[PDB]
Order: sequence, then structure tokens, then C-alpha cells
Amino acid sequence: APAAVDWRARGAVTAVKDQGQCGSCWAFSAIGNVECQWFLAGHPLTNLSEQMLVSCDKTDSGCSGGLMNNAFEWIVQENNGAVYTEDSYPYASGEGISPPCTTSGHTVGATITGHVELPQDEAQIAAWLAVNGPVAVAVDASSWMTYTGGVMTSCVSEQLDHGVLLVGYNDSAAVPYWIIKNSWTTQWGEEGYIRIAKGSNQCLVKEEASSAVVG
Repeated sequence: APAAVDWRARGAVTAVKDQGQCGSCWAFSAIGNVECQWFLAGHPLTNLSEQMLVSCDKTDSGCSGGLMNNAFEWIVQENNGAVYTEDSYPYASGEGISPPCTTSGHTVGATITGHVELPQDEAQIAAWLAVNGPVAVAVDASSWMTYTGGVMTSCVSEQLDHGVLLVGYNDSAAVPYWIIKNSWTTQWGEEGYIRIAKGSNQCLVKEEASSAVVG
């Protein structure tokens, strides 16, 4: 695989968002992945709706958590593949309470047809990402609250609790690293991103990697 990849160089990644006090990271991870896959399929980069998932995907648990794979399945199996635009279905859960689902008044911004669940293998995830784009992953982010920069090599890796988006890596650095988009504003980390060490399953990053499929 290439020595380093960063999908931001293709303009394939939307701006860092703010999930607020809702436990909706699963939706931010899934939607961020869809946004990138939609762009890479040859469509304009479009901000898509986390709120659609938080409010309407009843296989997941709104502000009380969920799974990116469940979200991708819900989109395809219950919403005809459709993902609404953020502009037409804006986020409304930042205080920690998700409003009920609304079915009318929204605009389809992207469609997906399925999703892939990747091997639990950092090299194979990296190789897939190098060709196919950003990857939704679950991590243990319980230790991340005060991160301000650098390659995190001290990640409590006890239990998955947070969904994020792998956007790249650099295998050439002395401590190789993943590049990860978070959903805690640009005031957190490195303009809203974090680098974690790559190759030792830091933060359990290899354990639940997946991507939507567009087309």
C-alpha cells in the first residue's frame, strides 16, 4: 500500500462537526463515511444528515448509542438507501435529546446500496482505505477528552465506546499513525482530528471497521 494516504488531499472530507451532548457518534461516523463515499463516486461533496439516523433509525438508540453497521443497514433496508442532506434535516440533538423522526420536508443528498465490514487487521484496513476511501471505525475514546495534539500512543484500549472516521495514515513516521476525524468540534485535538499510533491496535481501532458502498 502507499507509504501514506490522506483523503483530505482529494477534498473528500466534509468539515468537522459537533455531536454535542448526544451519544450519536455512531451516526457521525456512519454519515461521515457516506459523505466521503458519495463524493468519491463522482458527486459533489455534500453535508448529510446525522439527525435522520439519530431520530429515525430505530435499530440504533439515538443519543444512547448505536453501531455504524446497523446504521448502514437501516439506510438500505428501511430508507431505500436514501440519506437526507444536512441542510434539509439539520442536527437538533446537541443538548442531548433527539427529536422524534419526521418523514416529510427532507431532500435526498446521497444514496448507498450496502456496506462492507473490513478485516480486523490494520494493514488490510489501510490498504483498503488507500484505494476506496475513508473508513468508519469504533474506538475506545474514553481517554481522549484532553487530547490536544501529537501521535497518541497512550490510548486506554479496554472497551469500544466511540465511532470515528479514518481518513488516512502515515507508515513512514518513526511511530506510524492513523489520521482520524472526530465529531467534537475543531477546538478539540488537531483542528478536530487525532493521530493515533498504527500497528498495535491502539484504541482497539482494528476491531470494527466498515464502509458504506455507493453505486
